[PDB]
Amino acid sequence: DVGTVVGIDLGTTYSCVGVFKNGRVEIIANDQGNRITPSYVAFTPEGERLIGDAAKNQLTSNPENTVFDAKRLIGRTWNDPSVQQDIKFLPFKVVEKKTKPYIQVDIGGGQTKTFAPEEISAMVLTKMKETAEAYLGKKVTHAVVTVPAYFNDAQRQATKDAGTIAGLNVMRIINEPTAAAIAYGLDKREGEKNILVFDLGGGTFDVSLLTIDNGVFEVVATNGDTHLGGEDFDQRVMEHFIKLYKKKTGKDVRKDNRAVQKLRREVEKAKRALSSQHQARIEIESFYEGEDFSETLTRAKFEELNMDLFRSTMKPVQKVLEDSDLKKSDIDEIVLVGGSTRIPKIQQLVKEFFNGKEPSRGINPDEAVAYGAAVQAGVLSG
Ligand SMILES: Nc1ncnc2c1ccn2[C@@H]1O[C@H](COP(=O)(O)OP(=O)(O)O)[C@@H](O)[C@H]1O
Ligand SMILES: [Mg+2]
Repeated sequence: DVGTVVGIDLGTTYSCVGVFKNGRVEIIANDQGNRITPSYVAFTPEGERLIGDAAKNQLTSNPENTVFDAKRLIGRTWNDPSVQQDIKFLPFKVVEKKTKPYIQVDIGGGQTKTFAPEEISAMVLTKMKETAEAYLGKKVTHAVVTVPAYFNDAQRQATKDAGTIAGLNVMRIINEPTAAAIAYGLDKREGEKNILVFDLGGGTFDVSLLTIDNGVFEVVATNGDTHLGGEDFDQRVMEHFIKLYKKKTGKDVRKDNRAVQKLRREVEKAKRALSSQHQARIEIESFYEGEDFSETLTRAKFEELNMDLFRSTMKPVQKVLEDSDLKKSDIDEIVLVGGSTRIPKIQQLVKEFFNGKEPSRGINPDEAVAYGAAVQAGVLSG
């Protein structure tokens, strides 16, 4: 008895969970009221493990004892060149254990813990499970979980293993861009179609060319950038305010990690607000040296600060087209996935790339992966 099967987007930076209930997909909000959850772990001084928003939001002078971006390590060996490059940018200790890159952190009271990447991902899955369980008012045992299309055998297996640690039977692993297409019902169409999935998220950018024929998807080609996303757009805005504050006050605020953390949280909030309004205020009491911070950001200025990075997203799209032996006019469907596709300028540049073709619309782009997983989970629940 598989009970109510859940659909989980286990994301690099943000995860999402949904279920099929009363004839439709329901995307479930977590205990902080958010329909997405950061793939983030941290610890209190008392040694309590925090997961999700609470972990990401905890102010700290010790980023080395937070864990995030475990998806960059999952299913890879310690000596994988990708791992050896990624660890340069991660503030937490990564150590070789049993051929793998385990994560070593201090959790409180001088206690040290070492975790496999799948154990970290299992923590996030546990949080997504608890989210679903609170919504349904009962336990969940089975899930459909998504992975990037480029995930290999070990990465898929390690994701299943993370499920298992979390007490979830991962019944099916499905590809992210495929799940997005399913969310839009592109699998329920007749004939042979080419689908371009443009997935611009928090830390990663993935472009996928799918073909759909007779209900079966084929991933023809993939491309993107493993270190481009909304975090990068945030940092351009951070740089801008950090420089302006120095120019006003003579002080550089990077000396204080808590100040940088506060500013990053408000900047990300303003960025989001600027996808639906033209100006946002950034305010922080006791920002730095007991002085308050109060500045505004316009949509135009946000765009100007990131325009080169926005425009860089088209190059991977042109590459997947060349690799698929396709031209722009061969694309029958454009699917926008990922939170950063809420940015009006991104929408605009994708549409202009495709000479005025409108993309699929109606599902929140940061939810579309979980949505698709949930559609399949509905069928499996019966
Ligand atoms: N309304 C908005 N306007 C602009 N960007 C938005 C939003 C809402 C979320 N975001 C940005 O989306 C990024 C996370 O994307 P995601 O697909 O949820 O995460 P992931 O699957 O980990 O790449 C994050 O960088 C998050 O800040
Ligand atoms: Mg994603």
